Amino acid sequence: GAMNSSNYAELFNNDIKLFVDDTNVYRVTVHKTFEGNVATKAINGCIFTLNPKTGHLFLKIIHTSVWAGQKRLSQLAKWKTAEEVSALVRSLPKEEQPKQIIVTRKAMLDPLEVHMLDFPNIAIRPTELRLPFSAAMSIDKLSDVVMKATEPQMVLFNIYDDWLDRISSYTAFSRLTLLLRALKTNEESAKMILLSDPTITIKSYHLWPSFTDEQWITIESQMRDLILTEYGRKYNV
Amino acid sequence: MNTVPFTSAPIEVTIGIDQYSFNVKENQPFHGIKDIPIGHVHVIHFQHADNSSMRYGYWFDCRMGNFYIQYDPKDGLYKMMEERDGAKFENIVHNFKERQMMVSYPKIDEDDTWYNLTEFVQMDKIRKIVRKDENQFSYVDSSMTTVQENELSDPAHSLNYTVINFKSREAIRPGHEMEDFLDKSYYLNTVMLQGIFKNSSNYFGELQFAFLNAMFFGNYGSSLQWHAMIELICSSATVPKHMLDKLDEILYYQIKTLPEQYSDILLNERVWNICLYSSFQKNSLHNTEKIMENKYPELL
Ligand SMILES: NCCNC(=O)CC1CCCCC1
Ligand SMILES: NCCNC(=O)CC1CCCCC1
Ligand SMILES: NCCNC(=O)CC1CCCCC1
Repeated sequence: GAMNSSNYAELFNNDIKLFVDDTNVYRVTVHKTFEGNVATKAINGCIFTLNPKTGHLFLKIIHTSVWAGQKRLSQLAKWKTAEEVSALVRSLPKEEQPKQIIVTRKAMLDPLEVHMLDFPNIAIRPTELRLPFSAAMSIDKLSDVVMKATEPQMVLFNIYDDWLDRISSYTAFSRLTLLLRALKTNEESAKMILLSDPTITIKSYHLWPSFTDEQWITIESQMRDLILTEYGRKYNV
Repeated sequence: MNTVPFTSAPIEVTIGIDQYSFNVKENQPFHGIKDIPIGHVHVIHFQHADNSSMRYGYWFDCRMGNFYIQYDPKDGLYKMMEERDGAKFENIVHNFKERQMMVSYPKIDEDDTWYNLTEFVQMDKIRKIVRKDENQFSYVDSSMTTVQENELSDPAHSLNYTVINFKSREAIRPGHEMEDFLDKSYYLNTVMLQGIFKNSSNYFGELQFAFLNAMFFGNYGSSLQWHAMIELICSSATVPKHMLDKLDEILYYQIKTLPEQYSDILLNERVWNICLYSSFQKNSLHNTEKIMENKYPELL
């Protein structure tokens, strides 16, 4: 059934599973027409499909041409997501296919279920966690590959860089969700935190800076402070 | 006009004949029902005064044989039987009509309520949903489960309604996933009507039979089937115009006949609100929306 704080360690067991987040699939800039009406212009989007145990990210880039001539795009985007996730599963060798797919938004359940009818043994699950994966486009290297795409494209990343050499996947996911929650609550401040010190660089083959274990504790503390501050600045506390 | 005689009435029971119901006292001199409308199927049904558990009854068509009821004290129910000796059955029924021991089926029906509830219902199709091939009549009760219920346990006692499942490979063409899920016309017209039922009359027959089993026996699987068959039509953008007009008449009479105090359990709020106000056919069921709004606005 639904995934929540009670069964949270299930994410890091040895059953292959994927999170699917569809919040950046259908994106637009929304502007005024010469006549003074409002219009939208779609921009490139992406499906965020993540193995939380290994860090493997299947980033399917959604090029604006897929919306050309289509109606009811927010509804179509859910079915396009489900079509691309099903296509990804079919492309994986049998022993790499997931046993469970967890969707971050409940409106993806029926489209994914219908597209995965051929896979009756793969469970499609909602979650009650409010995961911050929408902020994936605040990661510079991910945003860059999405906006530069001229055609549909899949790009594979490890969203944990090399962290799993030194920490467990439970700890890596907790770090990732902290970073993304901060980028979602105040992107400018979070990015200042991550890059303030110019001696700490991002390897060419990485997404995040090359922090020592000690610097990660400082960084994580600065992110917690940011989130708590904003939550004060927000509710006045 | 035909007759369903009773050997006796040894236990106190409410007997219903189609939409009519009457009370028979324990060992009351009762020998059956006469003046039954030839040309319709009929249902004779029972609720014991002692144990309201298990409503049960029999679907029959008097053109297919001479049927009677006799109480079995071992199995504890009123059983329908067929008498093969015609000469004798007619002789006994005559005696009974002479002593005025039989109650009379009402003949006026301005409403035409029973024709309209059973317009498409045929005994031969009932007997394929309810498989007991040695009898010409079909037993149904409140507890019998459907084939679809059994896939999610005694096969001989099941209701073999046509399985309808909107998230199934039968319902969804590979490559038309979004199309077929949001517009069920393929599944209605090609799979079910052309493929399985052959025509809309057989579809409506099963829909009407499911409703009547839901209403008369409180059979939950039958209620599920009735609503599924409604929802499949309303959720199709492309439906023959004659079918929509006939569906509106069918449902109108079903909602008209449903006891007001059974609406909570026999009507599915989600299906009816979707069908009347959100579906492709939201504007095609004028008579049904009018009685639904007058009789049952709370559900909506
Ligand atoms: N319950 C509906 C009443 N309908 C009648 O007109 C009277 C009943 C009809 C069946 C014979 C016994 C009396
Ligand atoms: N058990 C064999 C004999 N059974 C009957 O004589 C039944 C009669 C049939 C006509 C209707 C009233 C009772
Ligand atoms: N209160 C709005 C009108 N509704 C009724 O007067 C109830 C009747 C019950 C039988 C069928 C017609 C409606």
